Amino acid sequence: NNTASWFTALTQHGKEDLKFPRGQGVPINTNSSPDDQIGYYRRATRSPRWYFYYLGTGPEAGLPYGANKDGIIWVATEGALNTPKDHIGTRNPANNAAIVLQLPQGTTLPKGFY
Amino acid sequence: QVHLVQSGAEVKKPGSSVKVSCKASTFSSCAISWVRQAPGQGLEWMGRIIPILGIANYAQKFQGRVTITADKSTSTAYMELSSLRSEDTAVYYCARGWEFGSGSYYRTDYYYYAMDVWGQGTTVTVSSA
Amino acid sequence: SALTQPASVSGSPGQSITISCTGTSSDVGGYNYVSWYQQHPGKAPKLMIYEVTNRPSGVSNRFSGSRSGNTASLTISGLQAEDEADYYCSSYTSSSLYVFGTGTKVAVL
Repeated sequence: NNTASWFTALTQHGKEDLKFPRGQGVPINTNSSPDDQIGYYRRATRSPRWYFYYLGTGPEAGLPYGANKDGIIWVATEGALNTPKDHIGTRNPANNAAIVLQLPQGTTLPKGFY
Repeated sequence: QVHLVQSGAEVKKPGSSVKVSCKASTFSSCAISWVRQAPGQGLEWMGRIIPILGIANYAQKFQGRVTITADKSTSTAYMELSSLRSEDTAVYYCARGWEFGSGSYYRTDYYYYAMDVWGQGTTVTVSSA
Repeated sequence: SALTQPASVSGSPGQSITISCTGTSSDVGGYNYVSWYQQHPGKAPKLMIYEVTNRPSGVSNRFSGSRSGNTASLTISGLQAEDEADYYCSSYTSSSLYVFGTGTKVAVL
């Protein structure tokens, strides 16, 4: 319970599975440099929920960008360097609080999300 | 648009070698691959090369007699196939691609691990008569 | 590894058909780098699909890609006689290589 996602949950009220066209779907962080803005989404084990983790961190830190696994969908920004994002790591709820999902400006809004 | 030219047709005998070229009309971090196709048969991937790095990966079926090399200064890449035999009669292609691997991203929309441009096609035949 | 493809494919022109491309867990169902190529008889291969679904610019939306399990499927819609050519699938491998399919030749009635 010492490890968590930096971002809030994305509850899925609809029946349609979550999807994102290329580029969109990456929450924005002012602390993050344009190189660091690269990671994945993991479906919450136990409605389904999705958590964003940076590349090389989180429950699937060992997966390289582009792997196929059910529950894992990959997103990345432009100019994002392919490195382990160890300098961001994950979130400790004891020392830091969860950050509201920071969607980019005028992004896609699939069914069920307002 | 970037196109690829190659070395002309060749007619060699078994036991000798062959060195084809593949010139591009970007030779930075480019995955250059050579593919084969026996007449009436399917495609068969052979090798890869990143020129500025020099690391070349080969398919295990061809690992041992094919060799891929790059000339980054001239923007040309060579391929050296030795120990030629009858079953190696096929049409040989070269193609330029891009791979992400451990480099920086570019909204260039590079098509990663897919070869987007192809050469015209070099026909290598080996005979006895 | 090995990539299994249907040898031949055909249908009434103007219609659509799904062409399969099967492999193992570490070449098609492990990575998202499945590709598709067209090769006219006598002409060099040409690209239509680079990522599993992504289509390069200058290619009509009549071509679209998809993947299920370890079996990707190419779906040509509104097939014309101008598409008469070979169709091959390729994908990245955990061995950091490329593997092609056995080949699917086409014919329009």
